Amino acid sequence: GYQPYRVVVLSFELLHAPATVCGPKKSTNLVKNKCVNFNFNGLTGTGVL
Amino acid sequence: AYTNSFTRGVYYPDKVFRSSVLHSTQDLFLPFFSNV
Ligand SMILES: *[C@@H]1O[C@H](CO)[C@@H](O)[C@H](O)[C@H]1NC(C)=O
Repeated sequence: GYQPYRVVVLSFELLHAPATVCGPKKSTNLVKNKCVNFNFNGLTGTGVL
Repeated sequence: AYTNSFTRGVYYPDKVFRSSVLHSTQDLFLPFFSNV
């Protein structure tokens, strides 16, 4: 009951700082001035730009 | 040769930016009118 794994950990932070880290997908180009939803850098919302 | 504080140790609490926000906080901060 002590077979080997070398423990591994999560990393995670709650908005308290600059945004820098996520695995890039298509990474679209932005529009403006038309109430459209955004998943902006992971932080999401709808409204205008 | 101690020396009293008037107004020191005032720092925006985190990288976040509030804007015209009469806000409040609490963490390890500077006691006021204390003597350094
Ligand atoms: C600050 O506090 C110390 C400790 O009681 C006191 O001796 C001093 O007179 C006070 N005022 C100063 C340093 O201006």
